[PDB]
Amino acid sequence: VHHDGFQTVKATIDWEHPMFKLYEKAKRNGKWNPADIDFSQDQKDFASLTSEEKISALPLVAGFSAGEEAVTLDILPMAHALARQGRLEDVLFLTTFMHDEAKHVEMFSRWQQAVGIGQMDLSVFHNDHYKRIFYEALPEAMNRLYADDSPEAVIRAATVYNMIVEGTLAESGYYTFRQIYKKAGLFPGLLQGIDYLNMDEGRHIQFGIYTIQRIVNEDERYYELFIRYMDELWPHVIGYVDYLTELGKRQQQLARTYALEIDYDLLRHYVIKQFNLRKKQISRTK
Amino acid sequence: VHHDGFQTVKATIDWEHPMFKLYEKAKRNGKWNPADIDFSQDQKDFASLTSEEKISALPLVAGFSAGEEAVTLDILPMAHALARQGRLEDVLFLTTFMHDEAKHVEMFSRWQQAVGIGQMDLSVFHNDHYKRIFYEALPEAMNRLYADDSPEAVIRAATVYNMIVEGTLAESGYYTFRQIYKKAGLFPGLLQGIDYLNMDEGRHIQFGIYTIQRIVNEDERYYELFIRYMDELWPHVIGYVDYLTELGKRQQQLARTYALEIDYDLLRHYVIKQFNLRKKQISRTK
Ligand SMILES: CCCCCCCCCCCCCCCC(=O)O
Ligand SMILES: CCCCCCCCCCCCCCCC(=O)O
Ligand SMILES: [Fe+2]
Ligand SMILES: [Fe+2]
Ligand SMILES: [Fe+2]
Ligand SMILES: [Fe+2]
Ligand SMILES: [Mn+2]
Ligand SMILES: [Mn+2]
Repeated sequence: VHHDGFQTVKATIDWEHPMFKLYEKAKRNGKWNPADIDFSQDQKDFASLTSEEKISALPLVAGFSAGEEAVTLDILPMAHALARQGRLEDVLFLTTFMHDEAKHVEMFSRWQQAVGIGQMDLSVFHNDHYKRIFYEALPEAMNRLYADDSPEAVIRAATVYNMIVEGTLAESGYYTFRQIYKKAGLFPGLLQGIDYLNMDEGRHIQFGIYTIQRIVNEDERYYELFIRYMDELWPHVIGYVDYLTELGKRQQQLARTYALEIDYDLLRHYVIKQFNLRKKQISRTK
Repeated sequence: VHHDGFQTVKATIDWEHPMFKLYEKAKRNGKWNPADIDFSQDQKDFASLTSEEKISALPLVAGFSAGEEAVTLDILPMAHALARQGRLEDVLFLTTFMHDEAKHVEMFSRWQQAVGIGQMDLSVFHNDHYKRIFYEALPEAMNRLYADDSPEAVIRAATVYNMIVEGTLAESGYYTFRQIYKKAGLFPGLLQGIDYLNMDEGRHIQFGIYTIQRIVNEDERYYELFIRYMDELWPHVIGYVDYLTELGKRQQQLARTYALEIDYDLLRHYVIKQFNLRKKQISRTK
């Protein structure tokens, strides 16, 4: 359908819009390029691991590559919905969001190639709960926006994408990886990538908070919706966590070799903390 | 609809894909930030112009702000269509495309704000032909992709967007602006912006060429389609050119003051040359 007119012809960008400001910060702080990361030491590290230590790392990496690829593809309907509502500043920022995700996908894929597992099919580490979230719920919620951009639909999309996938699962995956491998002294290129990634993701979650809050500000009923959509996904969030946790207990060789007490009962609780923390960033009234 | 699996979990990015290579070049060469451009001299220049010299500049600027805003919004359906076909490398590159366009919109809008015409509604310089292209044909062709991603639909979208709007009209607008104001010594910030813009747009047109050619390579019948879609839009392309040309002849004050022989009959022919040149970049057989 036709453009009615154009905001930067009738007027200008809203320079004070929070999403314009977030866009400006993204440009400033979004310069990293995964093509510059030196993965040579990661190649050596991975090779020096035993076969059993080798796999220990793979489930988490499987979750991340899939996850970044899904969020790269699945933001597109949000950008469309907000474009069609005339939210130009949101769209500008979302170009940075989408390009960040592209770099995230690229980074993990480069790591896989470099350490020599690119030819391996890591889908084997996606259990039913992981699939429910990333192969199904996430694309369903986002694609819905093409035909239904109601407040309810937009809140649900931001909840699944920004608050659960990014704000709970991803945030926890950064923590877990850092905790295990930073302590080991392993995979410096990957950790550098994860650090840059974590910085970008700070902006993404702010967009999700802005989007959910601005809808909740129209009508408190929508607060209940937000809490409910969070709770509906929890079982799959924890059901994936348990499955990982449990894999990692069956191959604790990397833990004993590099002698780090991997407290799964501490990661499990970080995931719980993340989830509750995301709830608190939305208020019934603000 | 569900993700079947993920390319960077089953395998890796296709590092040799032409669009992956274009993506890598975009990251390297796409660092500029319109927020860094110094527009202070442009403010002085514009103020020092007479009222009649002032407007001389505005039609072209009106066409560009509208144009950048439209292409920012209207690439989204192409990214969707190619995502859904599993063309991950194209999608990665398209994140750079979309973010470039965001910077383009931002740049013109910053210039308008800086010289003090942000409050002016420049829609008055969009005639019927301009509207036919930018308010109508462009969004129609792109939005079609949501429900019809046939080769015919994808060729038509790339033709209107990449070959006509970018490759013919925009390319000619860069040339025209440089020709007039570079010679005058005016609007250095805007010209710097236009130079950065022109560099980005080199990549955009390569994507359009890749996309049209790869479809034409499946079936030569599609070459005829491409030439025909080009010709269908020409009347609106030249009909906008005439309207500009004609405005610029009625207010030739800026020409006489800054004493530059604005050869409209040379710009008109550049637009003709651009158009024919774009045709030549697609071969019936390649
Ligand atoms: C054993 C502790 C469990 C830790 C949880 C691990 C979660 C794996 C993370 C995969 C999600 C990646 C999604 C990307 C989101 C984004 O890029 O915006
Ligand atoms: C008098 C000579 C006529 C010159 C033609 C002027 C054309 C104005 C250009 C407006 C189009 C801008 C579209 C942006 C395309 C893109 O950013 O990829
Ligand atoms: Fe993200
Ligand atoms: Fe289960
Ligand atoms: Fe472009
Ligand atoms: Fe006409
Ligand atoms: Mn990410
Ligand atoms: Mn542009």
